[PDB]
Amino acid sequence: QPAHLCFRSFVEALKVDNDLVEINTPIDPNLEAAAITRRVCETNDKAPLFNNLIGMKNGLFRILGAPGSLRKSSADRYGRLARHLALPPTASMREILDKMLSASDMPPIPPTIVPTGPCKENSLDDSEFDLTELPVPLIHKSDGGKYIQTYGMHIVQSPDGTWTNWSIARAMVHDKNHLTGLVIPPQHIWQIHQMWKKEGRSDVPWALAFGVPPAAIMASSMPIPDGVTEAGYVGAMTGSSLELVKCDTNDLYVPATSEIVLEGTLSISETGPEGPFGEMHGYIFPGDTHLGAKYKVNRITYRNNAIMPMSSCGRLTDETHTMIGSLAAAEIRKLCQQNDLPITDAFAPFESQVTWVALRVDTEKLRAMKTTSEGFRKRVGDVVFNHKAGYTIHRLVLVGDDIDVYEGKDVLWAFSTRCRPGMDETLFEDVRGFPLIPYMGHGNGPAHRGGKVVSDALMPTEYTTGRNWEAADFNQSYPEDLKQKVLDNWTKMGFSHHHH
Amino acid sequence: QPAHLCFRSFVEALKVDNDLVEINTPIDPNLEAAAITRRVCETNDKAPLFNNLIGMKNGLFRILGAPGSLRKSSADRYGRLARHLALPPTASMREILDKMLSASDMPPIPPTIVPTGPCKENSLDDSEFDLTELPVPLIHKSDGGKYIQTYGMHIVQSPDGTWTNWSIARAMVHDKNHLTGLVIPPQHIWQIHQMWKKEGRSDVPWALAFGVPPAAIMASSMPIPDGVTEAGYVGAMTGSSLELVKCDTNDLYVPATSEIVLEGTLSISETGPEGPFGEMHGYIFPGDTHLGAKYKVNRITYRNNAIMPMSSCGRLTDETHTMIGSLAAAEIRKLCQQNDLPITDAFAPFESQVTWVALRVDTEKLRAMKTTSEGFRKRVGDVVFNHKAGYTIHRLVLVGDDIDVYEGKDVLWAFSTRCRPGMDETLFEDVRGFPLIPYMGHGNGPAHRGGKVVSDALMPTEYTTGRNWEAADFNQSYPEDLKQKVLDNWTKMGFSHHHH
Ligand SMILES: Cc1cc2c3c(c1C)C(C)(C)C[C@H]1C(C(=O)O)=C(c4ccccc4)[C@]4(C(=O)NC(=O)N=C4N2C[C@H](O)[C@H](O)[C@H](O)COP(=O)(O)O)N31
Ligand SMILES: Cc1cc2c3c(c1C)C(C)(C)C[C@H]1C(C(=O)O)=C(c4ccccc4)[C@]4(C(=O)NC(=O)N=C4N2C[C@H](O)[C@H](O)[C@H](O)COP(=O)(O)O)N31
Ligand SMILES: [K+]
Ligand SMILES: [K+]
Ligand SMILES: [K+]
Ligand SMILES: [K+]
Ligand SMILES: [Mn+2]
Ligand SMILES: [Mn+2]
Repeated sequence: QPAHLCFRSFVEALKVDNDLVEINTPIDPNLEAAAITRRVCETNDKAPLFNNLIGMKNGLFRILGAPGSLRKSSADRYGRLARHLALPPTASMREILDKMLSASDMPPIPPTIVPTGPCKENSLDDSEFDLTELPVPLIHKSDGGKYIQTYGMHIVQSPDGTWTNWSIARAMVHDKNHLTGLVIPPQHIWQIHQMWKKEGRSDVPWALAFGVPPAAIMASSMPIPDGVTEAGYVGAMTGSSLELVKCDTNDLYVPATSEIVLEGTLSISETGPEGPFGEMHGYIFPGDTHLGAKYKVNRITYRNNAIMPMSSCGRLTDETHTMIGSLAAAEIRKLCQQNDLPITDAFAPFESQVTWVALRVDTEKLRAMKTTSEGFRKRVGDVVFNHKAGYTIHRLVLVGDDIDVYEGKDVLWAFSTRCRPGMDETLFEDVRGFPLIPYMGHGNGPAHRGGKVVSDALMPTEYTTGRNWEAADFNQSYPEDLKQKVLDNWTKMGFSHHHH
Repeated sequence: QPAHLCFRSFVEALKVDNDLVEINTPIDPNLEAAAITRRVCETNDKAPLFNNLIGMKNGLFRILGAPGSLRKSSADRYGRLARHLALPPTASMREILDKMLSASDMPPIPPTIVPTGPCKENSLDDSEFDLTELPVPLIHKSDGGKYIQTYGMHIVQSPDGTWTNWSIARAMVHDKNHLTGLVIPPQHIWQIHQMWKKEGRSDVPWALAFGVPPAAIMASSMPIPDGVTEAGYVGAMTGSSLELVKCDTNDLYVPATSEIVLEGTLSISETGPEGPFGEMHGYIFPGDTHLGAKYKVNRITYRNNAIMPMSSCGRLTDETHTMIGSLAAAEIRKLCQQNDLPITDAFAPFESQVTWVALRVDTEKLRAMKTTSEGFRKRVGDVVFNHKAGYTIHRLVLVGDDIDVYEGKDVLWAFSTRCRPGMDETLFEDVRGFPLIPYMGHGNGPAHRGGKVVSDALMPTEYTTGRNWEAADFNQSYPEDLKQKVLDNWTKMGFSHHHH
């Protein structure tokens, strides 16, 4: 089965790419697995596969860390993400995001139901498993639980059956047969939960599938629109209908090749302690436990020699940066274009801890609008900050066509030199805020509201007559023939490979 | 003569350090020299010495580019600056800035007058030189003149004789015997010029010395206090009285080993076209000529085989970042401490195009102050933004003791995650602004006023009870014994030198 359609095949792909380290000696899921994975993420090393995990019993489970993190080389930096999508390993960020957006004006390709698959190779009923007896990792030393769920996909369906959502949201073990997790507005798992709560009749039928098709976990991490079933979006993107099998104990459908499947319910009434957790912005606040959603597990099914993917998240660079930031930026780019705003590209700079998005403006089109900074900032921020795609993003930086938004150094340069603090910015206090950012939920103001800004790093003449500067750099401040002579004589003179 | 006390010896030091490329084939001062130097600066290569400069006649002149720019290796990144100061080449930024501040509570060591020196080996009177006939560089293709002066020191004295200032300010050739240059408030060359203008009797006696003692060019680039003669500050810092010789045509005194000396006057009445220039923030605005100060040259003296230092400034990283930013930050650190503010360290991040300064706070001392963010932001910004040391800096970022301000990645992390836009910031519109930043002089508001901000990236409990988080990083989210085990087994498991 293709790497993008089967997690087991994805793992082989990373091996083939010389992008895997298999660790066959015993590794402790109590911090050691996640510490190794953390180090990998902070140094862009090869992904670790822990084949001998202390506590693994009857096939549950191995761990793969850092599934969507960065490679060291510039040429295949985003190769792990490309392997989620059938793209060449040298694919650019632009090409990855364009692939993730491609299904947005295609007909869905609904999934195909098949009678069985590898995820049914083993099963444990409610008398045979105990989640406290599995080798669930402690990922950070101050975490408030063992986070089984950092890279699986929650599956919930609207009461009326018309929308089945796939998404990543964290969850930790509560007891032998329950998890607790984050279920917060405006996320789709929350939106659907609300529907069931209003109906008031039953808990939400639920499944959590780990080690799903890589193209599916990518969509699970992207804010595609309300009401859109991720399975059909992934089908359209990949050009193939995804093969799903029915759960044993409910009527939801899971990828046939899922490594591990939990079946059960998400309560409409119960809560339990959740967190704290070492989160995407690089912090944990020890002891900050709050009540979270409570999930009951009724059944586990799993592949022979099951592998659990794990994100050891926190400071740069991991899945919470490469996927959350980048996929939100992609959706924001489309959202802006659909609102008739002249945006060509968007990216969440890693330097900003993916709290900013830089928006590249087609300034020819801007000039024809005959507008001003105040007006344009206001229009852009209203579109983005009033939409779910803008939830995680607290600063938008508008830049002209000379800036490559996928290059943080160039975004930082433009922001620092072209946006006058205060005057060239518009603050938004009456929009939903992202509480996980420390300055929100642990800050001086309302955890859930405001703290957003549009920072205009377009220069004045970009709105009127055109760019009126040249950079003081090698590229722009010397003629072509001179630059080429310098390059051609560089090593000859005594000064100092793409792939590496 | 020691490298820090003699430019010629500094050049030998760079050779010895394997940090020089000598180019003995003909190089054009029309863009080629500066393009090579630009490339060096953008790639942290070895400094170029152009020994065969097309147009050099009767000893005037060779060029050294990139004298204060960065080396490629992390271990001796700031080695060129260390060589300005007699420090080991592995000196940290903290050690360099501490050396530059050390003279601030020492008695000056006045200079020693000597009867002659290498700068008197050759001379040209007013009938023998023509500045348009020297190999003065065109540094950027759209510059409004040939910038002879990018790394020499202007020497002017107060009318009453009590203060002799040494500083770097750009100047370009106007005609056979004049320069034009930037002389702007609140700079000391401007302050002294004003004194002479008010007196109204004569033009300002002036000298411009190129290839001065490296310790002297460092102080020339630092905003040491009003009224303080740089020569005596450098004397105290180095522990040695600088040897100076009298000019031939005026009573000013120049370093004995100066490579090239211009003697003449800075007019109190005349101006001429100056600029545009490819400036520190990385831009040129072609055609933006304005009137600048006008200097008359009466005499040139110079060393045999004179070397002119040159800064090919613009985008990262050159002298305008490593020296302007860092030395301003040093002075701001002291200024804050002298105003009883609990600041331990300051640096201007290169990522900010040296328009920000990050201020590391001793949060134990902050807590004892029993204050709040609003109040503290206001106090810090009033101290810094009302002082000349804060002129070039438009954003101050307050960070707690866990942040290494000399590490831009960590400053960016703290700023992005700990400072809520708007609420955690105070804007300053009634302070002097830095017009060279594009968003000031080519922006939407007053070129000379406002556009400054204090951004508080201290978390709330840093003011009260103490830091209440741990980072989600390898360092902080795993116990010591586990971290060391991971490190010790890293290569054994299959994962991947200080000097490199
Ligand atoms: C990749 C990823 C992702 C994620 C995550 C992760 C990962 C790895 C972890 C590791 C697990 C971490 C965690 C966190 C932390 O950091 O902790 C987080 C946060 C983040 C943001 C926000 C809020 C939260 C999560 C949770 O928990 N919750 C939620 O909610 N979400 C989320 N995410 C996101 C998501 O996925 C999107 O958003 C879509 O989009 C969904 O879908 P829809 O359908 O709804 O649209 N998570
Ligand atoms: C290192 C260096 C330095 C500098 C410079 C340079 C260099 C290399 C060049 C290349 C030549 C460039 C240029 C510019 C541009 O960018 O163009 C500039 C600007 C900058 C800022 C500001 C304003 C301007 C200069 C001019 O021009 N002017 C002035 O004014 N200044 C200046 N600087 C600074 C200085 O030096 C300080 O500030 C002290 O401090 C002084 O002293 P006192 O005594 O007064 O204190 N410059
Ligand atoms: K999703
Ligand atoms: K602007
Ligand atoms: K100075
Ligand atoms: K703050
Ligand atoms: Mn969804
Ligand atoms: Mn001075």
